[PDB]
Amino acid sequence: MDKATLVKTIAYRMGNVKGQDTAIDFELALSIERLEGQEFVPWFLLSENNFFEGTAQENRIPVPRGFIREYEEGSLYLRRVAGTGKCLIKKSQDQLLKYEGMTGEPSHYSLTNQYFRIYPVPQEDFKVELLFYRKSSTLNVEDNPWYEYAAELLVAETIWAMLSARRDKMADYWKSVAADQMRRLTILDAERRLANQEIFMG
Amino acid sequence: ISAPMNDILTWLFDSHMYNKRQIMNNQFIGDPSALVVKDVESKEPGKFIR
Repeated sequence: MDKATLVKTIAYRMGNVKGQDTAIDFELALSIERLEGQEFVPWFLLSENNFFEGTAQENRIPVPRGFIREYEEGSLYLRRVAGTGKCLIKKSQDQLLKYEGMTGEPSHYSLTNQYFRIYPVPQEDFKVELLFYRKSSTLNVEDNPWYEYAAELLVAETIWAMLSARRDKMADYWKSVAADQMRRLTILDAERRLANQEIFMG
Repeated sequence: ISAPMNDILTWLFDSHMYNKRQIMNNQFIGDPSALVVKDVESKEPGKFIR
């Protein structure tokens, strides 16, 4: 679906409302903003490979712009000039204080709020790569991913906001509908992730 | 003179042997729907039947 069909469907299923059209757009943007703030991150918010170049003597690497969380089946990889690389390992900061002053290529990291820290402090310019989840407004794609894959969740959320203002009771029905849609979306993500994969112990 | 007894012995042996043949093989009972099948049919040493 697209924005026009979304607005038309939201207006139709809210009681064939016709006067309001701008509030629907406002609460449709706010619905996506609210959904991005919750704990569950769908698969379509995963970014592409991004590389960072940094100066010598700074261990702090700022977090990417729309960082929500990192991707577990992924890693921060140091790409050496020759094209080879190693995967850096995450530990807590307390655990990485032994290394201050030991010298060499970077080998470990910690995330403290807005910054990634490379504790084996490089003495020369480096380059790292990362895969992580991002807010949509910052992805490079053509259309909001949400519109294509999560359209029915969005409709319900918008209808809930609008009705909630009117103080209607119907709102709790649409919140239950949205909760069911998100529950199904989680199972769909799990099924997509695990397809054609065989697990061996050890 | 011993024939009548010998037979009792053959009967005992044969019965035992015929009952073992019928039931002593490892076999399992299960619900086909709940599992992915190709996984069940593998003899690899460590395998997770998903």
